[PDB]
Amino acid sequence: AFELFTPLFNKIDQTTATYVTDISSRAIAAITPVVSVGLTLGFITYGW
Amino acid sequence: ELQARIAGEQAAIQNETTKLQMIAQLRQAEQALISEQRRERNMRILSSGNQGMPTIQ
Repeated sequence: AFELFTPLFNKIDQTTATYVTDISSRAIAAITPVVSVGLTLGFITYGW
Repeated sequence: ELQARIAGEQAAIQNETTKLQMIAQLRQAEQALISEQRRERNMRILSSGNQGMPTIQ
């Protein structure tokens, strides 16, 4: 059968996932705990 | 006897003439068959029953 747009769309989706979505997820997940604790401690310190 | 021998010789040349005609017909038939094979190959390449195409991967 004729299958051209399904493979192409899947390929592009894989490229966007590996290189635009995963990298953003990796960066946010790495900074979420540290930024969370830092923001909380900054709140306390600035209030005092 | 020599006259009948020469008559037989003429008959032999007649036979060669017929053989040459037959060879010419066979030559024409062979050319037609080669053309038919060419067109069979052409039809096989361009047949609308083909279902394949390159895949994106």
